[PDB]
Amino acid sequence: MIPLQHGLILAAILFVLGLTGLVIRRNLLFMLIGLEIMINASALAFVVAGSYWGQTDGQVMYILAISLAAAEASIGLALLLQLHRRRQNLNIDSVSEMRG
Amino acid sequence: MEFAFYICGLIAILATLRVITHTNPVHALLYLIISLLAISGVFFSLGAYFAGALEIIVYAGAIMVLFVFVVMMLNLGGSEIEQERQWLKPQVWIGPAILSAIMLVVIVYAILGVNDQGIDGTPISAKAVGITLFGPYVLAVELASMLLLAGLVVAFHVGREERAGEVLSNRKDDS
Amino acid sequence: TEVIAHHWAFAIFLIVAIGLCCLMLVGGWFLGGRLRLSAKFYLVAMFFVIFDVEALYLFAWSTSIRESGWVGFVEAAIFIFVLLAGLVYLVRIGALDWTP
Amino acid sequence: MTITPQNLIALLPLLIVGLTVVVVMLSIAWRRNHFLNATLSVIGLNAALVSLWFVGQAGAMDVTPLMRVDGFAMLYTGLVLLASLATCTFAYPWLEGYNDNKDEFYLLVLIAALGGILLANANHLASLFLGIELISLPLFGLVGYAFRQKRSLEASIKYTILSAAASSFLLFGMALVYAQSGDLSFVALGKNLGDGMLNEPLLLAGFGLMIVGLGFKLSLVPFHLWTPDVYQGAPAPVSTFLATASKIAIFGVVMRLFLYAPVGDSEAIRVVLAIIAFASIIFGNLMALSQTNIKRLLGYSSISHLGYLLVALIALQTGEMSMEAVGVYLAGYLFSSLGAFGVVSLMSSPYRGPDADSLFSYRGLFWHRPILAAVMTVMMLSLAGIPMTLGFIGKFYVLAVGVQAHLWWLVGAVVVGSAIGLYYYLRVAVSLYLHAPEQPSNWQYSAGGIVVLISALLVLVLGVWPQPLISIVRLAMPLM
Amino acid sequence: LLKRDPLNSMMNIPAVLSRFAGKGLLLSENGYLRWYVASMSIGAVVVLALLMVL
Repeated sequence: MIPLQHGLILAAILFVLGLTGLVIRRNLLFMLIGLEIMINASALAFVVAGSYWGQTDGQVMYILAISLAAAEASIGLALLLQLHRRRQNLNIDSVSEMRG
Repeated sequence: MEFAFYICGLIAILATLRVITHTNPVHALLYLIISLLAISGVFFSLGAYFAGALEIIVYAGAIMVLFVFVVMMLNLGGSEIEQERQWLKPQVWIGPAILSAIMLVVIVYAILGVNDQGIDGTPISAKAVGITLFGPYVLAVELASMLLLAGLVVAFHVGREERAGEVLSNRKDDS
Repeated sequence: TEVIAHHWAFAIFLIVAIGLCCLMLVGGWFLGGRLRLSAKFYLVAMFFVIFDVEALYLFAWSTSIRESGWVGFVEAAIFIFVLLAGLVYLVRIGALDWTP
Repeated sequence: MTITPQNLIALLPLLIVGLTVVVVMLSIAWRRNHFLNATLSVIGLNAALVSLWFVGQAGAMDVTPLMRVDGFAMLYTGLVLLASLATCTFAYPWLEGYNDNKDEFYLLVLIAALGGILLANANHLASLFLGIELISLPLFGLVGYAFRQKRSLEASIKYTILSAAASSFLLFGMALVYAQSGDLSFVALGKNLGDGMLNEPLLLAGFGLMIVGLGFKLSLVPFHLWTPDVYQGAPAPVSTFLATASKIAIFGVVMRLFLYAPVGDSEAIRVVLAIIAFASIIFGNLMALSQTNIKRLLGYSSISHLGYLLVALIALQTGEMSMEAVGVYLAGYLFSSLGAFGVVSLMSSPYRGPDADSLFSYRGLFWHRPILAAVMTVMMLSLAGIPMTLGFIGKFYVLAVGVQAHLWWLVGAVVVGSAIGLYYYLRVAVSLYLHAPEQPSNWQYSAGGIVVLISALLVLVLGVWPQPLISIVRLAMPLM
Repeated sequence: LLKRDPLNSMMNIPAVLSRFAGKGLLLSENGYLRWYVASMSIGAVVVLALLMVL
């Protein structure tokens, strides 16, 4: 009923929007939000790929994707808390002391 | 279950579009919550009941919980960044958007050219995920437990308080 | 010819529940005339997230408990042993007590 | 498929590393001791090496659909295990002058060693993804272990964000190649295609996104911009680990993916990796020219060395000796980077607080510690493709592989990049012997010293006599 | 006319070109994380375009 092209296009559009929100925004919290958007988009693409072939490997890859999303969200939020407690600002362009 | 899939995808795209170009972050997190709900509805519409139930259980019931917990914890409203309004300036807005849109058009050109057998029925329940989760994919969940343990250790070691107090005003470099 | 009726019942249940809440709210409306909280709250939220994602593997184990033999029981037992080792590490370090 | 009792023998290094992970964690919970936990981690890694010998006594078989254990997996498991041992031995003197807890470092090093072993054994797409994530995520707290310091926190931020982005890229590409080919195994990524249909759009784009993620993880161009900041900000044992073991395991799973899958015959992925290797070698040797800090220079050197690995990888389907060349060059690069970063770790030990800036100042190193200067200049000779060192043997193998399959552009790129590289390599080698303008008795500092001098003797012996290394690399042959 | 070595000059303009290219390429290592993600996206676009062209 549903073609694979529409679901993969939806997942691709979500990945594009997450990457755009990751690039264009200076806030680290919004950058982590965009990162979780791309993770959810890749997980959605895996779910559509698994549901097309009828195999259960897509849902297992979705489980691995959300486990990675959980642990990476925890790590990024701990780093965000440390950056707020030390620098007292969340501008990702402010912490750029490493020049070439 | 096809029109439900299409409308859930459309409101998911709309919700994440309001996520990307928002100003205060708690409304953006709410829009991401309803976006995750819509992607869960997409998962339900494709026979992946476990995936959508997982998205609201884990991705919308724990991860957005962590995001709003941090936001509601350290009291950002986006202060000193809303008044700047850098993202609603065009000389920064054209560049990455048209670059990642070129990525969009090339990846959806790569999407086409594949044979269309359609999304079938036969919804894969949690029983099949269980029998293929502890059969061929045992080391996946064992080392995923190890990976989650590592992530817990990393984030606990990085982000603990080191100071006493359930109410703390912000000192530079932690006193 | 029964699951379609069940899905319709689910749909009208959800729609009329949100509609009842909306009409209830608007009938109530119509008539009448720099600080920081802590870091242990984030830590306990992260404990909840990580143990919920490990509980996800237990969730998926619970449905296929009989179709997987004693080898699956052994694998889930060492999974739960790793989980309880992490929990008892958290207990013994002192990061789990509150002491307000 | 189920796991038989005899299949537990090939699983043994991974089980031993997991058992020493939980044993170390229980020892942290019970006592919170530093020396005991470091000794437990070292004992666990050594027992994993003896378990690898026991695996070599046993057969080479497919344990699960996730993992296949063979000589390639044994070699990369051994390299990752000894790199983790070196990381622990370099990290104990650095953690001796640390104010906060100093055992979660060993826990994360052990878990990342487990991830490297999984990547060495990875015969699956899920196994590849889980292995690179099990490498990436302990390294977040490894890099940001000295999160009191500004630069380590910044490096942890950059590494975490860029690795999350590249993991999303890899996951989307893996989803695309799963949508194209209905099997997640390595060997069945193009089996449903044939007669010149192999250059299909979805599979090629998914492999391109996977190439993007793995080029982040191998510091390729133009995904190499994370390398110098992460090398500089992270502690020196962390730089040692994420230079040697992480990159060794990721390139090993990349080589296994490009060997077992039938997309190695595609003449588009090969051209893309040819361009990437050319640009990686040329660009990395170019930005390593005007560098005064040693960690950024070693990061750009790593970029060039994964470029040399990539050109060694291009001729995999034709040269017939590319796996052997990659193994020999990885042994040489592992020992050379191990020695260089060991000198960096020993001279920057202990931590000495987060307030003091941790600059290296390698000038005048010979006049107060001559042995460290000797091993550092031996590794600087080794990284340049200069003879009487193992790095020359690896460079010779890489050039032979490149010229066997007529990769003239890539061979010229290797020659130009090496000629550019030896400039700053010998500049550092001379500068560590010049006069210093301005200006150790423990057992474990001596242990790091014998580790780095053993690495120096190893590269010297295998530069003047590489035949045992060739014999032990050719003995470890994957099942075709 | 030859006392300022012309052939040595024409043989060490590769060194001048290498130094100029290194100084030009070091501008990319500005230390901004947003530019790092932008360069990752640019490289992904380049890789995908090169794969679709071939």
